[PDB]
Amino acid sequence: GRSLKKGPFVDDHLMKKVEAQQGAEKKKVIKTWSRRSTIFPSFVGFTIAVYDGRKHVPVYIQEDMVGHKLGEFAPTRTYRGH
Amino acid sequence: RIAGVDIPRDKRVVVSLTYIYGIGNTTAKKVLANVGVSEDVRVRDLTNEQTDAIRAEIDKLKVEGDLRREVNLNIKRLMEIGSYRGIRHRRGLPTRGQNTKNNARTRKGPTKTV
Amino acid sequence: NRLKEKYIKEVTPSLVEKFNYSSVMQTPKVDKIVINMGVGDAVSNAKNLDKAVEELALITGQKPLITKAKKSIAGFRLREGMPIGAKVTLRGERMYEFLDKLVTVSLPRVRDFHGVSKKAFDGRGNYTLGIKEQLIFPEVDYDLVDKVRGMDIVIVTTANTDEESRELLAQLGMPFQ
Amino acid sequence: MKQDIHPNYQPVVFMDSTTGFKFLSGSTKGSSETVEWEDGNTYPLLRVEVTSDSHPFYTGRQKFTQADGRVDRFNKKYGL
RNA sequence: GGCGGUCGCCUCCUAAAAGGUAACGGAGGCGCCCAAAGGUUCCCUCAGAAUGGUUGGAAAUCAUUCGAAGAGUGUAAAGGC
RNA sequence: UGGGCUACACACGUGCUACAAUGGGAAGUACAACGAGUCGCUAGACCGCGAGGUCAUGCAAAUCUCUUAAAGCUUCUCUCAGUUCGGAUUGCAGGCUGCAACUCGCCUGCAUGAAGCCGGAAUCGCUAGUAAUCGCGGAUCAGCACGCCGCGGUGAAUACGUUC
Ligand SMILES: [K+]
Ligand SMILES: [K+]
Ligand SMILES: [K+]
Ligand SMILES: [K+]
Ligand SMILES: [K+]
Ligand SMILES: [K+]
Ligand SMILES: [K+]
Ligand SMILES: [K+]
Ligand SMILES: [Mg+2]
Ligand SMILES: [Mg+2]
Ligand SMILES: [Mg+2]
Ligand SMILES: [Mg+2]
Ligand SMILES: [Mg+2]
Ligand SMILES: [Mg+2]
Ligand SMILES: [Mg+2]
Ligand SMILES: [Mg+2]
Ligand SMILES: [Mg+2]
Repeated sequence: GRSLKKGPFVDDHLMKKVEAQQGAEKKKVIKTWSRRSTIFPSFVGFTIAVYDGRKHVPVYIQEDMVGHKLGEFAPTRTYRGH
Repeated sequence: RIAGVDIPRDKRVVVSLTYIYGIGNTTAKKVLANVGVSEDVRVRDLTNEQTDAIRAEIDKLKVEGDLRREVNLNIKRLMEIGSYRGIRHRRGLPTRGQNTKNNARTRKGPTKTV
Repeated sequence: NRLKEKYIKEVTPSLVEKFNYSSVMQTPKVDKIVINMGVGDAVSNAKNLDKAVEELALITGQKPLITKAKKSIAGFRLREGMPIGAKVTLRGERMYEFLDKLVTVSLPRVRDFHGVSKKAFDGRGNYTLGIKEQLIFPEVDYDLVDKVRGMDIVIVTTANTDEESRELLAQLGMPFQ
Repeated sequence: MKQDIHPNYQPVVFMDSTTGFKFLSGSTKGSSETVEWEDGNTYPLLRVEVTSDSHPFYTGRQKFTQADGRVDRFNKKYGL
């Protein structure tokens, strides 16, 4: 995976939006197109609406999701069976 | 016998240990080198001192039921958080990016020509 | 006799104090233990029951009584009088010896053992324990077994209520959840 | 107790091989090892890997790390 | 009259609280079975339900409690146990 | 900008790897050719189980490097077993390239260890340095092929004949 030296990756525009809200009694949804961004522990408690190609899917970030990309929780293809 | 598994008595120790879930070829060599048991002796020839040394060595590692619960918990987590991988696990499809238009028979099971 | 020794010396004085028993005869005691193996597979092959009975004897040390179907059922392919099921009744010393091994030897060998149920009381102070698989008992030899089978262990006590039976069983040794 | 219908059953001593704990009981099992017991008697000796005095549930003392929280796993891998 | 049905035996209702009592009145059985499903001696008590319990499911075996008969009595019904 | 072209109850084409002992594993030892290279090919040393990393060296090159080729040969081992065969799948941990590898990358370690016991009707290639088998280089290319193009190593069987 991504080299340990490089550290974990998150887009600064997304990281800024979460940082602006950390000290918030009531959080609000963060609309993002950054599927590539890693879920940091600071994301826990937020709902990040992730673009899946056509819409923003609201994903609630539980502490069990840390380390996974935001895109892992916004499937791009719809398949209900043949 | 060693970790609750009757390892093959006729085989050499390096291989007999591999019949333990969580011990592969490389791990078997490591535990024998630590205990000091020659790799070529059939386990039928292992003395109680050698067997107990192996059991002591193996007890350090995570094997058998302990390993199986550990891995199943990992998959359980992927499903619970609703990740893409978890859905792949739950729907019986390849989880590591493999194409499914063809092949994927290991995950899917036998062909349903219908 | 170790568990019986524990019961008469340690358990009895404590239970009298906890429940304020005016006379010692009120103290609940284990009346009997009945191990039952419901073997419906005897229909498909009679020897599965035969091998089941052999293992049941080694676990308890008593030749089991082969129970028979009292009623015919077509769904189970069962005919009245067919020998399906075996049970053993342990009383006195043989009961205490078995209960000791169950508490101290058998239960720890249960795969991923997190204790025995705590709601498994009939409401009258009798506890029944469902053993999922054999090979927890040291007598089974782990290789003779062809089909892994379990058993219903019914501990019958003279306690009038679940609470007293729960306490009695706990102090006698019981890994309740 | 009827004669010649029951399996052979004798007093025996189980040993916890993880700690050497032993107690007196009866069993139908046999072994090639015997030990002396207090009160001046000898009984066959049966080897048990785990007993109630060495099982994690009964003792309560575990031997693993109880897994690693993913938030803790994340912070450890990167020192945050 | 024909067609169909019936033809001997057992149980019930009809049958009017003794018995008997008819109709091409209303319902069912029989032409056996059992070597114990007979005799006797000794012993035993059911069906279901609730609750708990590995495989095990509405329901197969196990335990307790409740349960006067709601079972069973080879074979119809009545009477009986 | 993100997604898709990589979606998967299924059917077919072309491949790759196998189903083992004419083999698998370990150790030791030998022999090519075509090619490519400047911010590229990288010696040597050191660190790491490894993928690789680090300092650093030569070479715009029949001078230096990629590049000590693999089959092979010689010993040891395994002993017919769904196995010490097979390496799919999955868990975990890493390495690289890249602004980024969740959808969609390649590689590494540990663990896991699927089908497969030589394949129905049918069908394909090949007449010798050929088939078979073994590696090696290159184009595209940050990274990424079991494909394609080329290269050498080892190296057979058979053709009576022209009815179909
Ligand atoms: K895919
Ligand atoms: K295909
Ligand atoms: K291919
Ligand atoms: K093919
Ligand atoms: K060899
Ligand atoms: K990718
Ligand atoms: K083939
Ligand atoms: K390339
Ligand atoms: Mg193994
Ligand atoms: Mg792919
Ligand atoms: Mg009258
Ligand atoms: Mg009358
Ligand atoms: Mg009678
Ligand atoms: Mg395409
Ligand atoms: Mg074979
Ligand atoms: Mg030609
Ligand atoms: Mg060639």
